[PDB]
Amino acid sequence: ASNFEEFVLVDNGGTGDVKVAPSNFANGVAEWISSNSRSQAYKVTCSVRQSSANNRKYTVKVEVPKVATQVQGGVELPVAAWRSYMNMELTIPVFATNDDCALIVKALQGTFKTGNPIATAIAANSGIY
Amino acid sequence: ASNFEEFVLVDNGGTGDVKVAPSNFANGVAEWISSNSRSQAYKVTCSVRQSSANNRKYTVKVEVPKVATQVQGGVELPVAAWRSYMNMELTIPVFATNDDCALIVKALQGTFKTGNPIATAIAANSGIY
Amino acid sequence: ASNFEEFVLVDNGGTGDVKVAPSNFANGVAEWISSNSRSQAYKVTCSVRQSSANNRKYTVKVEVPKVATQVQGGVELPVAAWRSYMNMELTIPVFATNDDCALIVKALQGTFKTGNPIATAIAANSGIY
Amino acid sequence: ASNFEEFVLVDNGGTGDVKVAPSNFANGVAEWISSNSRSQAYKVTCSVRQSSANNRKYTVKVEVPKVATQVQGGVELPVAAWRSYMNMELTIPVFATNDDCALIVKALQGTFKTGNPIATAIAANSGIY
Amino acid sequence: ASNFEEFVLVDNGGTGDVKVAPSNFANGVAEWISSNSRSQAYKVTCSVRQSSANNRKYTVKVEVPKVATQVQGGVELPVAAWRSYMNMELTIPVFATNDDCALIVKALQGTFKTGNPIATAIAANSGIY
Amino acid sequence: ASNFEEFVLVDNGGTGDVKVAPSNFANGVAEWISSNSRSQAYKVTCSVRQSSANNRKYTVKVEVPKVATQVQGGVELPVAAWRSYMNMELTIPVFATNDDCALIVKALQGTFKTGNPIATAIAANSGIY
Repeated sequence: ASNFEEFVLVDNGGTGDVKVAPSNFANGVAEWISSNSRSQAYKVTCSVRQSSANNRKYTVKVEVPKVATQVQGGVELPVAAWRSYMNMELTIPVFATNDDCALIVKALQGTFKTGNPIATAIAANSGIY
Repeated sequence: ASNFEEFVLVDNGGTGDVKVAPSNFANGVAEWISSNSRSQAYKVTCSVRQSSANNRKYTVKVEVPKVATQVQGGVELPVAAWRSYMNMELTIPVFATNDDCALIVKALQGTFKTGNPIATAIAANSGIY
Repeated sequence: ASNFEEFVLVDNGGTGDVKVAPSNFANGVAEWISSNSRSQAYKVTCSVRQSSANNRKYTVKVEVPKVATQVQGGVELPVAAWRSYMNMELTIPVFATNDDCALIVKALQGTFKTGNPIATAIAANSGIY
Repeated sequence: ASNFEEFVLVDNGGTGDVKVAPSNFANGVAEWISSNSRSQAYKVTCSVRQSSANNRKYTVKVEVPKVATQVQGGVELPVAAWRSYMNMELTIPVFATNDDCALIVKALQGTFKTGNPIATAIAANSGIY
Repeated sequence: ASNFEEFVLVDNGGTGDVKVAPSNFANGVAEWISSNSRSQAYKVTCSVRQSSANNRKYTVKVEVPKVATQVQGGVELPVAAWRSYMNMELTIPVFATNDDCALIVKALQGTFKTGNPIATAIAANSGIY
Repeated sequence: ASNFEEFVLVDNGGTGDVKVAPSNFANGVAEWISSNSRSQAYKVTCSVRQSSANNRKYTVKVEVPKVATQVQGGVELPVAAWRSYMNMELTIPVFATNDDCALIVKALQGTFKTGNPIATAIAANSGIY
């Protein structure tokens, strides 16, 4: 089996889906890259490292690119105009049963689900109010 | 309006929902607390701070608690046996149009959606393979 | 194929089979664990590295946990009272054909078959004599 | 009991099985061997000793020939092209009851049994994937 | 996709083709091997990693036996008389679109294809003239 | 014979085949280039040197150019926006017969055949997985 698999980061269902794929799995760092020029790929990575005696820590980052064409001295190139970076750390005890993990997950999803206040704020370039 | 509102962090639909609510909004730090003893509440926070000249940065953390009862010298108390901590930073340019934000969001959701490899790994206390 | 797959390490007929799943493959160690909290799981790992120019080495490890619930600071936690460790190292010439390997495997099994003396004495808290 | 007796290390159905007999018990180390030039022999050895004041250790080793193209009786150099070596340490807590050992054994059995991934990979001269 | 699958490395028309299968994926390095003593096997491996912040690198290697007078199964020393090694680095700019890569591939194909001079010379144990 | 000959590195049916010609043989590197300005040509090179007393090494390199016109000091010049580099090293025992070589060649081709996974992933901005 694997879970080191291709998947959709972005889902605007059926059409402009941004799919990401196994690039490489260097040092307990799994790298997922969207297709096309790396210069404007999306990227996701993850790792789990044991930190304290009681803790494991996942570390996940995501890169979303604004796409564009750089033109310089009459040479056009695919570049990212900029990128935004999400990056996170999750700590889970050792005593975490599987059910616990589940729960956690849900909480994460939970925070970011559309309509819930984080999720909305970000999408508005806005804060809380 | 507000977006500083109550909401569900955890959704196992209809029944054991973990709902979180406005606690306080101290210094550009919005705090959301589940009900009951704070000693075993879930918690979410967020802030947006402008960091560089071109960047805004959201900072979000979530705390999920393993609930239990501490008993000591015949006194029982509601405590968390432990907690796991998620915590993250998202950086978004200034040039981010609203549509861009949207996209980002989706990517985040995307990473954490059940079945996608992160999401699964965490829930298994597992890594990539 | 992808031989990386779950299997049952402990065959107790059908009732409480300690079955073990893939969990991590970071850095070329294949990790499989049971379905418990990390504080408690069975665990298996495997790896091969190419030692002299004439051999390879498989390295396999097995962790068996005696389970329980300990009370630290008046709270109860899942934990192992102790563990037993198996540890093994195997070296095969390069020139070993596929058949040659099979042999090994069988032999291995031979060693450990229920009723064959090693197998016995281990399980009897005994020495061979 | 008395364990030290012949057994079948390799069970080739009913025919061209290799039984391994007692060959030496010097130093409380049990030696079993097939019937061959020592160059070519299958050999098994095993010893328990107490190690930490919390553990005991069974120490088991198996040597298996390369048989493919082998020439019975020959001076086949260099020996290390011709043999694969197995090596094992099993650490078993002092508290383990007899049952606990059974379990252990089985776990071993488990890891190794045909069609389970270790087993398969060894025999295919393979890694995990 | 999922790429990691068996293929035919050597296409001997339809008969005595050598297919090469997945054998190891440790460290995100893809290993394919024929079905042989490792001494005698065909093997292919491949890895991408990002190198400069302008380049990526695929790193590909192929090992091919000397088969003439070969003795299947044997201890054939010294190994390096018996195998030819191929080695490759492909450096691909970050800007390359998927098409650009296609092209590249083809160029490779090109250099190598039967009846084109590299190809011919290798196979004649030859130089260019 | 004189295998030093032009050939088509890039087979695009019949329409814009990047065909490459002999250009230089100075110092035992065989150079072939496309028909562009030197600032822009595809290029291939090859050489063999006699490494240990037991092997030879072919060294082949391929240069693929992404073409364009840059304006330096308000004048336009033909130039490559970037290049991709292929680089390869091959080692054959001395004892390789002619057949043995053929094998190599084919294998090589095997690697890189359109649809066989290396070939694929390269062209897909992907890793094998």
